[PDB]
Order: sequence, then structure tokens, then C-alpha cells
Amino acid sequence: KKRTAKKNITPYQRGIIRSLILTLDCSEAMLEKDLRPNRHAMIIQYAIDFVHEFFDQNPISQMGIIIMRNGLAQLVSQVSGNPQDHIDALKSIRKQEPKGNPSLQNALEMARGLLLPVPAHCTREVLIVFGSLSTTDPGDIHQTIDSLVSEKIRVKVLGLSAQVAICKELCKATNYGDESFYKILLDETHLKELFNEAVTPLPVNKINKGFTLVKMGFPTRIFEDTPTFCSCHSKLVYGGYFCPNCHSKVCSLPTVCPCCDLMLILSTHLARSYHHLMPLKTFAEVPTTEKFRSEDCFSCQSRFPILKNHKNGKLLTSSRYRCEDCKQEFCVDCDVFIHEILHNCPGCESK
Amino acid sequence: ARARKGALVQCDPSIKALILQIDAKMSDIVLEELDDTHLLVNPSKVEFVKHELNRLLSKNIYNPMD
Amino acid sequence: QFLQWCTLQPENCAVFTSDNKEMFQTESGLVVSTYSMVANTRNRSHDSQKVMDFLTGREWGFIILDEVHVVPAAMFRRVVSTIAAHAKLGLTATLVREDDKIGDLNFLIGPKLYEANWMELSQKGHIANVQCAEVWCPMTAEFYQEYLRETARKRMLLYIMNPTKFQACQFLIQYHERRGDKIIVFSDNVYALQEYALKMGKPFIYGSTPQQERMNILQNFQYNDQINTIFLSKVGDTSIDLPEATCLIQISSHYGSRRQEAQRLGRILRAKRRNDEGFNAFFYSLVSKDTQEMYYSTKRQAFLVDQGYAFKVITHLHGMENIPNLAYASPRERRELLQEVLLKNEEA
Amino acid sequence: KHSVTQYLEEIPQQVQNRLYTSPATCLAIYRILPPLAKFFIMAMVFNENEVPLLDLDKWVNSNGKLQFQNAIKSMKSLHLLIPNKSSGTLMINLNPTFKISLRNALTGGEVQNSFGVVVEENVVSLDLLDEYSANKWETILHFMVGTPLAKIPSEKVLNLLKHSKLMEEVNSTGEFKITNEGFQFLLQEINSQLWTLLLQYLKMIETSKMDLVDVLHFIFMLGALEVGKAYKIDALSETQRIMLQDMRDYGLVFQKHSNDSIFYPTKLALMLTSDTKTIRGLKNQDIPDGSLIVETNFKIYSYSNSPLQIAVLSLFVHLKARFVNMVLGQITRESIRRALTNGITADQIIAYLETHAHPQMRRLAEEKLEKKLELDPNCKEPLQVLPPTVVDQIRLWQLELDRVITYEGSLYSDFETSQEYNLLSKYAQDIGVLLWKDDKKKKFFISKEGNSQVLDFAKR
Amino acid sequence: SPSLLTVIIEIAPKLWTTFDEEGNEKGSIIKVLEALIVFLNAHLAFNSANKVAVIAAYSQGIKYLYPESTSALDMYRRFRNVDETLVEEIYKLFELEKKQIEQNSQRSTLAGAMSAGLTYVNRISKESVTTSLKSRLLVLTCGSGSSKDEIFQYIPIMNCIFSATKMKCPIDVVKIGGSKESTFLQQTTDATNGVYLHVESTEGLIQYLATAMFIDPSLRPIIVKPNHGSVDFRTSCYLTGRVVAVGFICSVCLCVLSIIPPGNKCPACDSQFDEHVIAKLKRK
DNA sequence: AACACTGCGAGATA
DNA sequence: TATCTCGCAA
Ligand SMILES: [Zn+2]
Ligand SMILES: [Zn+2]
Ligand SMILES: [Zn+2]
Ligand SMILES: [Zn+2]
Repeated sequence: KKRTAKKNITPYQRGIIRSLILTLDCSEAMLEKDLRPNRHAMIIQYAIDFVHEFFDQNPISQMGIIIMRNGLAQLVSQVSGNPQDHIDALKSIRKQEPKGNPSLQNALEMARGLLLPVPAHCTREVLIVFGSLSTTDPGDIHQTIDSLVSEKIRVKVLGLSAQVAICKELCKATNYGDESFYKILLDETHLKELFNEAVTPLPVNKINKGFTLVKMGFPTRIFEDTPTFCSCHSKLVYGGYFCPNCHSKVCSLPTVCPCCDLMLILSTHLARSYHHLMPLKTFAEVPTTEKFRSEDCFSCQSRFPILKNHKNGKLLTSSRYRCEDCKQEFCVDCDVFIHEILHNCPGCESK
Repeated sequence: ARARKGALVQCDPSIKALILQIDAKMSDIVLEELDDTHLLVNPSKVEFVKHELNRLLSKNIYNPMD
Repeated sequence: QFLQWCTLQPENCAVFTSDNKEMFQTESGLVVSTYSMVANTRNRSHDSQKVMDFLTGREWGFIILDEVHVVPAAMFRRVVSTIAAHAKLGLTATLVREDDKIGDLNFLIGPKLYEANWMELSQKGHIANVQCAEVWCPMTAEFYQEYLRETARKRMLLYIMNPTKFQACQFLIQYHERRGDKIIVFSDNVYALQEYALKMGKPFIYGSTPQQERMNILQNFQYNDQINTIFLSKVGDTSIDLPEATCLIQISSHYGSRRQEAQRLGRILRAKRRNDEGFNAFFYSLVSKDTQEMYYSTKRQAFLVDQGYAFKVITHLHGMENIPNLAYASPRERRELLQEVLLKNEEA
Repeated sequence: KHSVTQYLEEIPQQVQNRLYTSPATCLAIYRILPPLAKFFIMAMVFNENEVPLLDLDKWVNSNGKLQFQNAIKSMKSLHLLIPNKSSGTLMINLNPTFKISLRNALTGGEVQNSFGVVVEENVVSLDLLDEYSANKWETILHFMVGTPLAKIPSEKVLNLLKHSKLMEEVNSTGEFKITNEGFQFLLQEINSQLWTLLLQYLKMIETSKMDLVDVLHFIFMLGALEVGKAYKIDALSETQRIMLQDMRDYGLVFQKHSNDSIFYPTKLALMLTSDTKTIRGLKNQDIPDGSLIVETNFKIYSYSNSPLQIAVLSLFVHLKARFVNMVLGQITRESIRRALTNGITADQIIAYLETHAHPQMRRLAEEKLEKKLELDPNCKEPLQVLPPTVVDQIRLWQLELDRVITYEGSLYSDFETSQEYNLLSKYAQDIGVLLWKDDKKKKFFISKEGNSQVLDFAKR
Repeated sequence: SPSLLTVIIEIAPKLWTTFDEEGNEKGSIIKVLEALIVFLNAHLAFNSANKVAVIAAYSQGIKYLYPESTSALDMYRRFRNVDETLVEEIYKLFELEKKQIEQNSQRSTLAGAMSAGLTYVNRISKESVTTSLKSRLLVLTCGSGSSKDEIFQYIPIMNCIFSATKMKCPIDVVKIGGSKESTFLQQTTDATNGVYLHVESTEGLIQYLATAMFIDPSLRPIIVKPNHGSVDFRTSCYLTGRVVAVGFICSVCLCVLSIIPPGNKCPACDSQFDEHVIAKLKRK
């Protein structure tokens, strides 16, 4: 009795840069009573969580937020790389209440307009949190979908408790045909993990596309305190960074230089990327009676191994889920922790 | 360093006047009367001030609770 | 209040009183009657007797009853035997009633089918959240020693007439107009009511007021927005309850009838229904300290805890010190109010 | 709380050093000081040279200077140090006996006292005689509060309670009832109760054959750690041995039978200083046995129970019929008016409920808690973590019975100009320390924080 | 507020000899060991009985010291047990030394040490949900020569950093050796809100330790004691080896390359580039 | 192109 | 069980 992914078969490519434009759904449907406060409040709360998470794991991307009220798509946060703006925008929205019908077509068109400036190496995306069971379009939709797939704009949507044919067509269409991206939910926890899996970059099997070197430079922190002075918000700020080339102060960020317009990063962002590129082989669960290995943990020192012949208890299993390449044991907690938070396998590091 | 300690009392002026009456009845322990809304007292006798206040309020009102 | 809003046409439902002579033994359709007329010592005219004779003549297939617990079941059983009806109905109000005698009115009429589950009713949206509050206004040393020297009713005239009560009333009046909420004040005293209704410029409905002036204020309250603070005695609350005004202020309160004030205050909150998102129905009570009325007002709030309504205490709202329009705030006006109250105690 | 630390600083300096001769006592009192003082002392202990105060000021930054004063005032009051106006400056250094004793304790000193313990066959079982100590503590608690039958035979303990006036009971008639002292005894759960009793034994046992240095040596040696072997036999003064026997009678010593053996280290002495878990014929399993009742409906719902605990609850609520898991009781204004008759303030009971009766209110305090502190800045409305409704009702009953308002601080003057008074008032409003002020009188009665900050700004 | 100070002392007998080689052989690690014992006792006393832990890094692996994995199956005297157990374990470890131990000098398992220690911190925090442990680890390293900057451990160190920041665990480091600022460690302490201390060899650290390695438990109103600036002009070019400022980073490879593009197939991932893009870069 | 006007039972009451 | 209110009828 195990619930594990068999194997990862695109551990070669992902979209590391991103520009994901999450589009919420604020329309009369979202006011029904299936999720604890409503659909809407729970949705926005989880949206905040996802914003934090996504801007953590992909700390070089941008993001924009879009609502769908009264059949209109009203941008509530410009595509920007500072999480706090989007966070505040969502805060503001959550106190406002939905109306009108969701105009999927308008939101789609607004996005396609929005992502034009994003350069070729950056990758586009949208994430429709579609909640209702209808749309209300002021135009042909398949027209838009065709324009989309022409502009190389992958789309993933998370329907609420139903399946809508057009959305299924939409996901199947933009994502190079390979349909896996219209996942819809059946529980709140399912919803949390839905957003979580939306956080990561997105491979399926990438067509051979243009791969391009991108100019960027790293800043150096500043020293003085009273000389507070800023060139990205025109304030007094007690000390920040210096563009190596533009050579002007910039308040703390991985932002783009507001003088000479080149990307700024430290490295730790690149480190996050590295973590996403080449993950580990999924740790194997050791055979119950065939292990005969050390009775402890390895990374930690846990005493949860077996019980040695106990009718049904020992017949159950032997908590020895052990990674492959280092071939050392690890208790369940250690394996969960390694594969979730820190991806340097303890033993596999040491040799 | 100037700090004049004591039992500071603040209430409505009517209750302040009643407290001054009671205090004079019990030999004027009030150290100072800062204003119409504040009083400076020695904390030594404030407890029996409250006791006699309770006694007189029980005498007067008697709490019919009808 | 309802039967014309309801489908009922009162053309057939002749109302009999033994004083409100109406068409008996000729009503083509259903009738509406009362226990006092149907069977009681209040058979002032033989109209009630003729109504009962007609009731015997026609086998009334059904009977509608409202609050029979108050009327003893003896008259009910007498008319049950007299009329020999086909069916009846009991629209009860209390789980236990004085008419639970050996012959229960249930088996006289029928079994129970529904219970007025007030926890199911009083929480889904009608009352709009009762917020029971009591403004603890201060009192004065000149009225307290004159309060203790008076007893046997002529002592409530010093309690109600307080200078800080006008500072708490004109502050809550100006506070509710800034939020756009109408005010429906209540009271008990007759005189003390006209003195607080004439100075604030708030039309009044009181005892023995002509109905041509009574309905004109209701046309200036339900249509005109300039009258958001009305002053009603005991006639304008037991006759018509207004579903507006989400802010209620109680000033004059009588002892004993604290449950009758609870029946009056409950009928206003039940009339105010529209299921709003906020719908905050504020209730205030200007109770002066160390007076015999605030200790009886705690029995009134104790009945509201029995209904499930939440009660909070508000000593003073931080805003009454910034209102220059509060009458009797200056000590000169407090001494002028003292002389007006000392003349009122000399007249009563 | 008499705040035994205050009693510690009460004693004169020479006897303070007398105590400091005992390294274990030095360690135990190190445990008590505020963290700021703890850190500063640990700094000074090693560099064998006085240090100017200016450094110890510049060590601390803004928004935390209040603790600097707390620490320095405390340490000076108990005179662990010696301020030195050597060159007109401040050459701080500890009472050197304290320094040397502490340093010895940190790296194998000669504290034969603290090392008085003996290692041997500690045949003492966890429940073994631990249940007996718990039973003795319960018996004395019941006898002092007054149970249906008080088997409390502590003639010395009874004398201490009476002469100490432990509880408002007519000891002349044998009454052991709750007075203001009795109310406090009902209030101080474990550390408070043990502390009050220790202070009472101190005050009563203060006449002859005291040897206060040996007294505290024995007390702290008990609280330090399990001496076990040879404790009662060897490691005790003569009067120390007598005091140890008395404490063992008082429960605070879990000495074995045979009247001659090593020290019996009961958990209670640990409880004296630990400020930790409180749980102690041969049956007694309960991490949450105490099943009290306290919700928003002001009712008493009890499943878990403890007879003395539920009696404590009854000390402010009515009892009609004891049930299997419940006891007939409903908390009202009358219920607390019972304790108000004893004049018991609705203050200790607050934190008591917040802490005690929680063995049955764990989930209640968790759902009220809801971690609504990190969520407080975002969701501006608290989720009744500490129930304010109950607090308001209690305050209303207290107000109904009281009618008097008082303020702390001290009167202030020498506000020569209106500018200084106005600027200080503005700064106080910024820091929220001004209870009330008026420029016409140039006086007010508030906390000393504004004057402290202004004086520090002026002088340095 | 209890704290779990989990020292991580690395002991390379190669680096131990270097310490003997450095300056004079006027004292082996024994000084460091004793000072560490004392500091550990100090922390063990400071708080309300808050646990500790210690890990090592010998030439051919790592092994715990204090928590003392199941083996059988004075002064407060708990100090006694901790210290005597640690010293028994460390002498046992010193028995674990020979030529086959001298063989696998290729690596330096410090990164494994930090990673495992972090896992330990997570274990303890997770088990002790009640009374949340404001934990924080340490690092003691004997700075030796023969490698100006070993880099094959660069990534796992940074993964340690990120784990630390997420887990909210300051990590302080004390390097004892030549005047070579351990760049990765320097960034580790600076980023994870730590403190760096590049002592000289033979001084009895205990003062350094108890001063600047004791203010990180759960205080943070206090100025840390870090050395001169912590420039984040990061890794030198993979191809070149000279520290880069205006970087030139390929792609999905992510390697940082100098101003010298090989024109194709960045020399860490086989990815030929658009020669048009190459010219666009060359447009300067 | 003139009848009077007050008694009397409901609920509630300390 | 004594006491008001107060609608109520004409
Ligand atoms: Zn800026
Ligand atoms: Zn620039
Ligand atoms: Zn493990
Ligand atoms: Zn591995």
C-alpha cells in the first residue's frame, strides 16, 4: 500500500524564468456555500499563500493578478516582481465582494495583451482559477485560443466542482496538445496541493526552442546610513544596492535596474533554480523482510525501524524508506523532509 | 530627581468631594488635592477609607433590590 | 397589520367586541373574533351573545386561535361544547401554560406539530443582531440628597430629570444621524416626556393625541428623511411597530413592567427584518448611577439573556466631550434644570 | 507574591556574602535574576578587571533600556556587585566572593556543599514515595483550606500557618479558613504556594539556632538537584539536619523511612525553582485529570476532577450535588460574590483559569487561542484567546461591589518652563506613559520612564 | 526560551597537523577541544536546561558525538555526563584513524556535517511541538592549506543556507587557520544572520567563544560581531576562475561564465547557442 | 336638529 | 394576595 510517483521523466528541462499571470474569479458564482467561508474567501486566502510560495521558489519571475467581475477583466496588479504589491492587492480585494458573470474570454484577451512585453527567453503562463460553470464572451473564443497558441502561451486552469468542456479544450490546446493541466479539485486539501504543484516550473516534453543567453549583473550592498537616497522610488532609504553598470542605487530587490534596465540578482535565486533543475531519485521503501540493515535513522537518529515478528504489526511494513544512489536508510520523517524542503540528500552528499 | 509618591486618586468631582468629606471625618489623610479630578493621598488609610465608604453606602442606599 | 397584506379581505371577517358591533349571522365568509367577546365577563352588549348563537348555528369547520394561554381554558371548553365545531388550531407562544388542565387543549384540538424554536428563528437574519447596551451617565449631588428625602413614586421625578441625561441623549441623537440611522426612542412618564420632546425638536406621539397629528408624523417618518428621531409613549408601540430605525434609545423606564418593556422591545426587533449583511440594531438605555431605576433595568436585561440576546456595558463613548450642543452641560443650566424639577416636585 | 528575590535583597550585604560562599547558592540565585543581568554577570565573571559603566550602556540599544535599569537596580539592591566611583567613573565588579564561587562552580570548584550529594543505589521509584510526597502535600493543602476531615498533623506546620496567619481561620477555635492569606494560598498554584510556605517557615523559624547561611544552603541544595546518597546522613549541618527533617515533614523533603539515610530528593524541591510541569493508594493517572468548566455561557461543565481542586473551584461557586464526572455548580455574580465576601479580588482567578482548570480546558484554550497573535495585525479582531466577555462580567461584579479609582506613579514638579512640559507630554503621548498632565500646575503622577529618558538624553 | 546549540566541529588530522604545522606545534586541537567543552557547558547552563548536540567530520565520514546513538543496546553532574561522554566518544573516534583513514583525503565532509545537523534540528523541533525550540547551530573549522578554496562543496553549502533561513536557524561559524576568508562560509553566516570569526590559532578561544558565539539563541536586539564587509560579488567564472562582476550566465545550465564565451556549448552543459545571439552579445 | 359617563374585568404584583 | 394600568363600552 503505497502512493508514490513512479518516476520523473522530464528531469532535463523546465521553464526557470517565468511570467505567470494568475487570474482569480470574482463573480456571483463564487458566493455559493461549499467551502467554509465561501468559495471566494477561501480562494483568496489560498491565493495569498500561493503568491508567497511562488515568488519564493521562482524568485526571478514576475506576476500579475486579474479578476473577473461583471463580465469584465479589471487588472488589480501590474505584472511586477515585488510580492508585496500583489499581496496588498489581494488584501484589498478580499474585502470586496463578487458580482456579474465570469467573462473568461475577456480575461484571456487581457492577459494576452498583458504578456506581450515579456521577452523571448522569459516564459509566459496563465493560471485560471475558474470557479463558475459558464462564461459570457463578447467574441469568438476559439479565435482567442488560436491567437494564444500562436503566441506560445501555456495555460493551466483549476476548475471548481465540475468539468467544463471549453476549459478542457483550452488546456489541451495551448499546452502542445498534451492534456494534463486541467486538474480540478475535490477537496480543500486537494486545493492546497493544487496550488503547491502550480508553484513549480512546468515541463511536459519541450519542443526544441530558442535558448538564449541573458545579460544580467549583480549588485553590491551599500554602507552609509544617513546618506539615505533611492533611485527606484525617489525616497530616502538608509542604504541599498548598486547596479554594477548603471551604477545607481536601487531599493532591495531582485528587480530590474531602473536606470540601464538589466536584471539584478544575487545568486541565491540561481541556487533555487538549481534545486529545481536536477532533483533526486525518489527514495525507495525498503523491503519489509529483506532489508537487514542498520536499526536507526541515518540523517537523523530515529528509533522507528521495526518490531520483529508481531503477527500483523511486523507483517505490516518496515519503515526503512531508503534512497537509491547512497543506498542508506532514512526514517519516514527524514525522507519526507529531504524530498520537501532541502534537496541535498544527506548520505548521497557524503562519500 | 523629583518624584512625589503617594496614593493618586482620580474620579468625578462629586465623588472627589465625598472622599474629601470622608477623609476629613477620618482625620484628613489626603496628602494633596491636585485638582478637581485628582487627589494625592497616603495609601496607609485608603483601605479604611474604602471600608467606611462601604459602611455609609450600605447605611444610605441599603440596596432594596425590589 | 397583516390580514390585508395577507390575502384576507376584512369584508367578511367581522370584528366583534360587544362594542365594535359588526355583522354577525350574516357574514358570507370567515370571521375574526376574540376570546373576550367569544366567552368572557366582558359581555357588554348582546352582540357577543348573538355571535355565539350564530357560531352554534353554523358548524364552524375550523378555528384559529392566538395566545389562548392568557385566557383561562374554562371559556375555551365552554365554547367548545357550545359550538360543536369540526376542527380547531392552537397558535401557542409558551411551552408551559396555565391552560394545561386535566383536559388538555391539545387533545381538545390536536397534537403538536411544530415548536417555535427561537434558536432556529432568532439567528438566521430577522433581529439583525440585538446589541443591548446601557449608557452609564453620571448623577449629581444636589439631586441625590433630594432623591433620598422622597419616596412613594414622587421620587422618580428626581431620578428621570437629570442634566447628564440630556448630554447623553443629544450625543446619541447626533451620533445616529452621522451613520444615517433613524432613532425610535421610548419612555414611560407622560410629563417628563413632553419636556424632553419639545426642547429637542422631535414631534411626539403620546397619550390622548389626535390621530390627524399622529398619522402626519408617520408620513414624515416613513417618507421624509428630516424626521429620523421620533418620541413615542406607549400608544405608538402597541399599535404599529416600524421596521426601520436600526438604533433604539430607552430613556424613561418603569419598575415591574421590565418584562412588558421586553415584549415591546422584542416586537420592534422582530418587525425590523430584511436580512442585511451588517444590520446592527443598537439598543441604548440612559441609566443614571445610584438610582432605583437602573437596578430594575438589570432585570430587563436579564430577560434578554434568557432570549439569547447579548448584553454589553458602555460607560461613556469617547465623543460626548466634543459636542458643544449638549444642553444642561454648563452649571448654570444645571441649576436652571434644578429649579424646574423642584417646581415639578412641588406640582406633583 | 512577596517575591522572595525582594527578601533576598532585604538581607544585609555581609550575610549576603556569607551566602555567596556557597557556590550552589550562587548558581541558584543566578537562575533568578532577569535575563539582562544574567548576561551581564556572565560577561563580568571571567575578565578579572572592573569595567566602566559606559560600555554596559552602549551594549544595549534602543527600545530595551527599561530592562537595563531593571537589571542594574536589582543587582545593586542585592549588592551582588560593588559600584566604584574610582575616578569619578563607575568601576563595576561583583562581590568577589560571588565571582569566585560562581567561577569555581562553572569549572570544578571546591563547593563541597553543592557536591554534598552521594551516588548509590537510588532505589527510589518514580511513583515510589513520589505519590507519598504528593499525598502529604494534598493533605496539608486540604487541612489548611479545610476539608471534611483534616488529617494534617504538622504541629510545627500548623503553628507556622497560625502564627504566620497563613489563612483566615480561627486557630483558637482550630479554624483553618481562607483569609486574604488564605485567598492567596488558593491563588498561588504550586510555585506560589511552596514559596509562601517557605517564607512562612523562614519568618517563624528565625529566632534561635537559625544559621541562615546553613538554612539557605540546605534549601538550595534541596532545590539544586538529587543529592540522594549520604545527604541526610552526611551532608547537613546539625541545625541543617533539624531543618531538613522539618522540611521532610513539610513534604518538601522526600526522605525515606528508617530516620537515618541519604537525602530523599522529592520532586517538590525541583518544583521550587523549575517553573515547569506541575503534576506529581497506588493509582493516579492524569495529565489533564482536573476537569473544570468555563465557557462563554458562564457555566461549570466538568468531566475530569480532583477533589481538592474541585473544592477550590467551589470556593467561588455553589455546590448542590456531586455527580460522577460533574459536580452541581454554576458560576454567577453570586458565585464569585462568595469569594467577594472573603474580599477575594477577581485578579488571581483570572490567570488561575488561564492556567488552572486547563487540564479539562486544553481544547477550549486552543480554540480561543487560535494562534491569533501573528494573525492579529492582519485580522484586527482577536478570536477570544483570553475571553474578554468573562473578564468584563467579572469586572462588572467587582465594580458593583467597589466604586473607587486609584493610580500608580509619583507626583512630579520642577517643570520650570512650558516648553519642557509640553515636549515631555508629547514624548509621553508617543510612548503612552502619561496618565494625565497639565501645564498650569506643571505636575503629574505617572511612571518614571519619561523623566528617565529625558535625564539620560540631557546627561549623556 | 530554550535553544539547541548544535556545534559542528570538524577535525581533519591533516588539518590538525596543519595546525601543528601552522606557527609552532605549541599545542594540538586539545586547546580547541577543551575550550569547546567549556563553552558547551556554558550554554548548557545559561538557559532553562536546553539540549545540545555535536557532530564531527573526520577524514572518511562523520559521526555523532554527544547525543550518543544507542551503544549499550561533577557540577550539576549533567555537565559531567555530557562532557565525559563526549570525550569518550572523541577518543573512540581518534582510535578510528589509520592509513586507510589517510587515503580518502579527496573530499572534506563539512557539507555533509552541516546538512545532517540541520536534519537533526528539524527532528528535534518536529518532535517537540510544545515549547518550540529557538535552535541555532555552530561551525568550528581548523583552517588548513593545500586548497585555497575547495569548491566541489559549493552547492550543498548554499542548500544548507536556504534550509536554515526557512527553518529560521542562525548558523555561526568560527574558522581557525590561515588568513583566508572562507568565502562560502562567510556568505553563509552573513546570509543566514550569523557571525563570522577568523581567529588566530593558539589563543584560548573561550573568551572569543563566550563573547561572540553566545548571542544568537533568541535575542537579536544586539549588534552581531562580524568582520569586515561581506561582498556578494559571487563565484568566479566556471571556465575562467576569476571572480566575476558583470556576469554572463548561460541558460538552463545556469553556470556563470566569463566575458570569454567559447562560442558554443557552455562548458558545463552541452548547449550550443544561437550564433545570432552570440553576435548580439558581441555587438558591444 | 340631543342620552348619558364613567364601571369593569383582562394582566400583572410586591 | 393587594395594585395599578388600561382597554373597553357606549
Ligand atoms: Zn527605491
Ligand atoms: Zn543599472
Ligand atoms: Zn531520521
Ligand atoms: Zn542518497
